[PDB]
This record gives sequence, structure tokens and C-alpha cells, in this order.
Amino acid sequence: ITGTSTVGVGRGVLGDQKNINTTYSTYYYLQDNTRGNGIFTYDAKYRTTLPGSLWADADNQFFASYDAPAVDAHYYAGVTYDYYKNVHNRLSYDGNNAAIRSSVHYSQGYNNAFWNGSQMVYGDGDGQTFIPLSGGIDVVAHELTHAVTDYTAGLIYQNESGAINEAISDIFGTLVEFYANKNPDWEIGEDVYTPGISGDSLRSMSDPAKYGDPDHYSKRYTGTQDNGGVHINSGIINKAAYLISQGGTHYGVSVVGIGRDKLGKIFYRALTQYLTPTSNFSQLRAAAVQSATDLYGSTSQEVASVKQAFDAVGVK
Ligand SMILES: [Ca+2]
Ligand SMILES: [Ca+2]
Ligand SMILES: [Ca+2]
Ligand SMILES: [Ca+2]
Ligand SMILES: [Zn+2]
Repeated sequence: ITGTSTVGVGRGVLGDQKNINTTYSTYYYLQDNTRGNGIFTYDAKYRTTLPGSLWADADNQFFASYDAPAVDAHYYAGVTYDYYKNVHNRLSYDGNNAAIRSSVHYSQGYNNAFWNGSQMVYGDGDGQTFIPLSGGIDVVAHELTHAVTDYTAGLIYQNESGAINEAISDIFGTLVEFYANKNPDWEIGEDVYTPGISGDSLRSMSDPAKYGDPDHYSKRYTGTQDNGGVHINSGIINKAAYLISQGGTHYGVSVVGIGRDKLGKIFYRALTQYLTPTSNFSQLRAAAVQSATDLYGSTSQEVASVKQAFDAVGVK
């Protein structure tokens, strides 16, 4: 909407106060004009028709319980935009400052979030498995990263390419979480998963097997559930990424860690220059090795560590 840029204040899903960029024209709308061609947050009003209505508020204060998922979807989309721009020189998901749209309060008791081809969509959860999913910065960045993938490598959402697609979203979700630097970790969704259980998460990158996800290619799922296991086999790539960054010895194979920033550079380059819609795990290894070679040189520690990490998870 046409209006003037304003700054509202509210509380997110976890009860934390934050400022949000809004737009005033009769109402205050969740429309942030400070980033690209805008970040827009919508109310789906417990229904499934998308996007719903652009979020309107009378007073620019967002402290109602109903407001909390919108506050976080809007704010964390901004953080994710900043990460891609500041760290990777990428302007929004398409590289040309496409408007970023999110809807919250999608459906009833909805234990998921997704990119629908055009926008992000967040359930409120059922209060048992999830609380509103936009409360997790890693979740928001995971979803926006699906848009980045779709505009770049275009990894098909099934089997190995789909597991890479998933891992890319978990990797960048985590890197954005570290970028914001509030309780960062290598777990996925911990802030919004199972409010009645402390210390758990939906997935772990550092130890995927703690939730039954494979941490080695020999343990990959080959059935048809979950689009051929895209949220399961992602553990193999998540583990490799964790090892590249943090190091470790895994099934007897030692990896020298090179840190988060270099992990991000290597995987961003692989995603945007080398991966294709049909890339499999072996092709990801080759793309990561080539990316590290481009950035750091063939004889570099970074290249050696990429090879060690893929060796450790059984991907040649
Ligand atoms: Ca208000
Ligand atoms: Ca965390
Ligand atoms: Ca996390
Ligand atoms: Ca929990
Ligand atoms: Zn995903």
C-alpha cells in the first residue's frame, strides 16, 4: 500500500519485545519499506485461502497474543533479508529485490510452515507439537531459503535433490540464527517445537541420529514417504555441513573445522553456481569442492575439509 514508513513495537511468540517496520495509511500495516521492494505480512485468519489480508493495526502497537506470530514472521523475514544482502550480496530471494510475503494464522492447529511457490506460510501449531512456527528464526530463514533455492539451483523436491534442498534450508536457517546471535545452535526449530519438552528440537545438524535421521549415506532412507525422505536424508548433508564448520571425528574420519562463515560462502556458491534441479549427493560434494577451490584454492585447508566431511558421511 502507498503510505509513509513508520516504526511499530510489539511482542513476538516467545514474549520478547521488538521494533517492526510498518506503513501508515489510515491503518498501520505490516509493510516494511526499508528492505528491497518491501516485506509484507498477512493474516490468514485460521483459513487456508492465501495470502489473506495485509496485516492492519489501529495503533502501531502489536502486543496482543493474536499479533505475536505476525510480529515474528515480519521481523525475522527482515533479519533473513539482511543476512542474504550483507553476507552474500543477494537482494531478496530472486536477487532483484522481489517483495517478500508471509501469511500467519494459516489453518487451525497447523503443525508446519512452507513456501507455496510464491510466499511463506506459517501455522500456529496445535500447542503440543508446535507453538506458532514463525517464532523460530531458523524456521523463518528455512522457509525463505526455499525461495532462494527455487530461484537458483531449483532442486527438485524429492529423493536426493530434495534432501539437498532441505539441508540447504536447514544450513542457511542455522546461519541466519547465528547471524542474529540470540541463543544460536545447530538444532532446527527448538524455539517453537514441543513447548512441554525442554531441550529437544525437530532436527539436529550436529547429531541428526538423535531424532532418528541418518548421519551417513549407508543409513539413507530409500522409501517413498516424505517425498523420498527429504526431511530425513537431509541429516546426511546437515551433518557434513556441521563437520565442515565445526570439525569432529565421525565414524573414524576426522574433519578440520573451518568455521561458519566459510561454510556459508562455500554452500552459497555451490547453490548459486553449480547445483542443478537434479543434483544428487555425489554431485553436491563435487559442487562444494569446486566452490571451495574457487574461493580458497585447490591446496587449501578449506578444500581438504570439504572432502573430509563428505568422506565422513559416506558421500563420494
Ligand atoms: Ca495494536
Ligand atoms: Ca536457538
Ligand atoms: Ca536453531
Ligand atoms: Ca521443546
Ligand atoms: Zn523445508
